[PDB]
Amino acid sequence: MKTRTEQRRLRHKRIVKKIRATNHDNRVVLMVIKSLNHISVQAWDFSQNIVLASSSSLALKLKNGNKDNAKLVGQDIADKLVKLKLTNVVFDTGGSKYHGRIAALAEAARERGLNF
Amino acid sequence: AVKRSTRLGCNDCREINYLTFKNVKKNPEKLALNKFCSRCRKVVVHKEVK
Amino acid sequence: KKDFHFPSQSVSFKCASCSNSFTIESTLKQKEITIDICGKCHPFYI
Amino acid sequence: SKKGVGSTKNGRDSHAKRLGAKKADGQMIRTGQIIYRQRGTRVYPGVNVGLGSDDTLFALSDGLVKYQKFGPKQGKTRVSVVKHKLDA
Amino acid sequence: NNLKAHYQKTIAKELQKSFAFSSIMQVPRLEKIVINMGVGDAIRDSKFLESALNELHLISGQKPVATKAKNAISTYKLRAGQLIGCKVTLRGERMWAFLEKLIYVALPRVRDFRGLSLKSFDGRGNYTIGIKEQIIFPEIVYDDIKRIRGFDVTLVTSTNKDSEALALLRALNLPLVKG
Amino acid sequence: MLQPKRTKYRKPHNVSYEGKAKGNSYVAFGEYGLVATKGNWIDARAIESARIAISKCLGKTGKMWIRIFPHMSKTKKPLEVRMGSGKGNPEFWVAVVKQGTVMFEVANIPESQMIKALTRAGHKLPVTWKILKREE
RNA sequence: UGGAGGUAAAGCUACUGAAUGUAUGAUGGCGCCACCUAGGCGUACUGAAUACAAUUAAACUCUGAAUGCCAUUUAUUUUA
RNA sequence: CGGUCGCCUCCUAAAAGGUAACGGAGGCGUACAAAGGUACCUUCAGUACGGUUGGAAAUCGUAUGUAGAGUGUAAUGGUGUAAGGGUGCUUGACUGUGAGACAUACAGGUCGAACAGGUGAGAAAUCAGGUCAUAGUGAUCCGGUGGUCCAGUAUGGAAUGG
RNA sequence: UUUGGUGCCCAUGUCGCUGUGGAAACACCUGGUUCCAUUUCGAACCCAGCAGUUAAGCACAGUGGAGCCGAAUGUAGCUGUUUCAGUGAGAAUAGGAAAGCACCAAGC
Ligand SMILES: [Mg+2]
Ligand SMILES: [Mg+2]
Ligand SMILES: [Mg+2]
Ligand SMILES: [Mg+2]
Ligand SMILES: [Mg+2]
Ligand SMILES: [Mg+2]
Ligand SMILES: [Mg+2]
Ligand SMILES: [Mg+2]
Ligand SMILES: [Mg+2]
Ligand SMILES: [Mg+2]
Ligand SMILES: [Mg+2]
Ligand SMILES: [Mg+2]
Ligand SMILES: [Mg+2]
Ligand SMILES: [Zn+2]
Ligand SMILES: [Zn+2]
Repeated sequence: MKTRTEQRRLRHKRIVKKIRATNHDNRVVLMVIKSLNHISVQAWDFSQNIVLASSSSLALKLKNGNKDNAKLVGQDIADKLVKLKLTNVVFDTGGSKYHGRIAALAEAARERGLNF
Repeated sequence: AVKRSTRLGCNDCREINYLTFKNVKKNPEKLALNKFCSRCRKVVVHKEVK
Repeated sequence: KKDFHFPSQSVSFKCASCSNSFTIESTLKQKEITIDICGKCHPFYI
Repeated sequence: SKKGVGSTKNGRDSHAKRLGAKKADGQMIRTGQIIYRQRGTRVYPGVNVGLGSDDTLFALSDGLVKYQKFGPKQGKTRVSVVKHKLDA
Repeated sequence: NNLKAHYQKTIAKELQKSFAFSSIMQVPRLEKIVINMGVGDAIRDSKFLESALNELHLISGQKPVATKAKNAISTYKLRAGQLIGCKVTLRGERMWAFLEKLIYVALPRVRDFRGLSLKSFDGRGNYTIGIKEQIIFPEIVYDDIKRIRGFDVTLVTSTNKDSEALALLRALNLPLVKG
Repeated sequence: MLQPKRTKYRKPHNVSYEGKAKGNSYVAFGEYGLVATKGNWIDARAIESARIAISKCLGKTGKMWIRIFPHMSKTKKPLEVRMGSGKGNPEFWVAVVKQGTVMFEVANIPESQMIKALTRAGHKLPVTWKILKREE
C-alpha cells in the first residue's frame, strides 16, 4: 500500500510528537536514521531546532550495515557528545524497531558515558 | 439503586482497605488482585471480602 | 515460518501416456503418485 | 369556561457548566492556574501547558500566557505559557 | 524450482523483446496467490468450518487464518465477532509450487475446464479463478465436510495494466480460451 | 397546496420579514417578474390561488416560474385557551417574502397578457406588487 | 495594542434537512408482445444520480463582522 | 383537574460569561477485570472492477474516496496515524498528601503542579492516583460490621464508648 | 551551491499528466543459516550483501486540468450622529499559484 520509507517516516512522526510532548527537562535528542546500506546518527536540540553533533557511515568511511560498524558509530557519537558536555539525552529510532543495529548503537553509546 | 460494589481486603493482616465494583452476573470468579497495604507497607494479594 | 507437523516434501508426480515426472512440494506420501489426466494429457492444451 | 388545556412535555434544562477561556493573553500566570476549560479539546495545549481528566488546560510554569494559531486553513488554536524569560 | 529458473530466463527475454522493455524488471512480475474459501455455515454448524481449514491447510502448506465480517446481517444470520471465511496468501517458493501444482495436476482434472478469460481481469491486472468443487483437488481425501464447495483462487501482478497481465499469462501459458 | 414533505422540527421560531432582499431578487428564469415592496407572510393558499389565476389567464404555450416556497410552518392556539401549557399545533405554511423578492415570473406569451396576468396574480396577494423586466 | 467567540450578515456543489426550472436519465406506474420465465419496444407519466441556473433554516455552516468582554501600555482622577 | 418537582446535552441565550416562562427537543438513577495502565504494530465507512456455493448486500483481491466510519450511551464538543483496531505484560481501578486556581450565599462541586513509600509497562526517556469529556446520584441523626498505639466512673477486667 | 536526512510549517505545500536523472548516497534488489517476525505470508518487521536496476519511490523541467488562494470597486449588516460619516463582510471577478524557512553529512 506504501513503501517502507513512508511507514518509517510515519513512525518517526509519532515518535517526534511524543518526545516533543513529554521531554520536560529539554534533553538533547539522539536521532538515528537507518537505511538499507548505512546508518547515521545526529543529535538535534528541539528547543533551537539545530544539530549539535553528527555521525554517519559516510563520515566514518565504513562498509556499514553490520553490527560491527554500529559499535564504532555509537562510540564516535558518544565521544562527540561527551566532548560537547551533554550527557542527558533521549534516544529515538528512525521509525525502526529498536533491535540489532539500533540496539547495538544505543547500547554502545551507554558504555561511553551517556545516561539513557 | 443497584449494589455492584465489593470490598477488597488484604490476605496477610486480613484488613479491608479498598472498595471497587464488580458484576456478579457476568464475572463469576472471585477477585484475587494485588494492591498496596497500609499495614504491611508493601504490595500484597488482595481478595474479595463479603 | 516453520515448526509444522505437515511437511512440504518435494514429491515427484508421474502421469499416464506421458511420464513427465513433475516434482512439486506437497504434504503427502513420499512416492511416485501417478496422475491419470495431467496437463499434457488433455485435448485442450494440445 | 376553560374547557381544559393539554400538558407541555419539555420544560427541562441542566445546570450550566462554567466553561470557556479563563486567562486572557498577556496576563501573568503561575503554575497550576486554569487557562481554558472545554468539553473536547477546543484549544490545543502547547509548551508549559497541561491537560486534565476533564480536558482542562492548566499552566506548568511562571510566565505570560500566549495563544498560537495553527493547523489546516488556520482552523486550529493552540495555547502556551511563554516563561517570564526575564534572563537579566 | 527448475521451472522457477525457466520463469526467470524465458519471461525476461521474451517480454523484453516483445515490447522493447528498457529494463529486465520492467516485465510484469506476479506477487501473491490469495485463496479465500469462506462459508457462512459457521454461524450455525461451526464444526464444518474447522474441517474447511484443514482441507485448505492440506492444499497450500500455509495454515489458513479465519476471517471475520466487518458488519452484521440478520437475513444471513450474520453477527460481528464471528469467523466466516479463511484466506491464505502464498509467496516466495511455495507460491510458485502451488501455482504449478494447480495448473498441471488440479486444473486439468476439472470436470469441464473449458476456461474463461479476457473477461476476468479486474482492470488493474489481477485475476480470479472460481473453482466449483473441492474433490477434484489431489490433496484431498474422500472423507470431507457433508457439504462440498469450490475455491476462489486469485492472482496479483507487478504491472497495473490488464493487457500486460494477460501478456504475462500468455507467456506463462495459463490455459484459457484465446487468453 | 405547496407543503414540505417532512420537517425536522414541527414548531420552529418565526422568521422575520423585515429587511432587504436575500436571494430571488432578480428575474432569472423568465424575463418579466412580479416584485414585492413590503415584507409579509403569505401562505400556500394565496400561492395556489395566484398560481391558478396565472394558469387560467395563461395561454397554450406560456411558461411560468414560482420562486418562493412555503418552507416555514406556523402554529395557532385553539380557541378559548388561556396562554400556557405549551405551544399550539402547526396549521398553515407561509413563504416569507421580503422587500425585493421576485415571487412569480412569466415568459413565452405576448407582453399585454403577461402584464395583465401579473396584475391578477398580485391582486390575490396582500403585498403591493410591481412589474420589472430582466436586464439584457 | 492583543485576544477569546461563531451572533448580525451571507451562503448552501461546504455538510444536514426543505426545495424550483432546464438537459441527460436509474426507477417504477402504464401499456403492446413473446414467454410462464428470463424478458423486450414505446412510455399521458413518477422520479435516483450528474451538469447548468436559482432558493430556505433557533436547534445547517466552507465563511463571518461591528458592538460588547478580558488583559496589558500611556495619561488623568479617587482612597475607594 | 391534568402535568411537573433531583441531575446531564442542544436551542431560545442577542459571536466573553450569565439570563426566565405550564418555551422547543432528548436522555440518565449506568457500562467496562476490560471498554483501565503501559509497550509495540496498525488505520475509514461507502463505491467501482474481477470471482463457486453466495443472492442488492456475508468473505477475497485491487483501486477510488478525505470522514458521511468508529469512539458502550441523549445530545454537544473533540478526535481520521488520533482519543479508532490488534497483540504482549500487568492492575496506578495505589498509600500519606497536596502549593496554587475555578465557580460558588452556604453546604457541596471541578482541575491540579509537586513531595514521600512501594509498584506496573517500557532499553530508556516517560506514562499510570480509572476510562475522549460533560448525567449514572441523597446531608444529618440512629443503629450494625472490620480494624485500632484512645477512654474504661476506687483498683484489675468487662460493659460501654472514641 | 547539489544530493541525502530532518525540524519548522499545514495546498499559492495538494491530486494528476509529460519528460530527464544518478558519481557518491537514497532506493528497489539478492537470500532466510544465525538476532528478530507473521492473528498466515522474510509481504511487512529483522538479518547480511550489493549481482542487477532507473519501473517505482525519490530528485529536477514543463503542464493553469481538477483542487486551493484571491486584489480593487460596489453592496448587505454594525457604531454613532444623521436621515450621513466611518467600519466594513459573504458571494462573484481580474488574477496568482507547479511551495517556503533553517540545521547537519559528502563532492562542491
Ligand atoms: Mg447547558
Ligand atoms: Mg441570518
Ligand atoms: Mg442546503
Ligand atoms: Mg443560525
Ligand atoms: Mg394534582
Ligand atoms: Mg453576549
Ligand atoms: Mg454567551
Ligand atoms: Mg453521541
Ligand atoms: Mg492492552
Ligand atoms: Mg481507551
Ligand atoms: Mg431516627
Ligand atoms: Mg473500674
Ligand atoms: Mg525514470
Ligand atoms: Zn496487609
Ligand atoms: Zn499426461
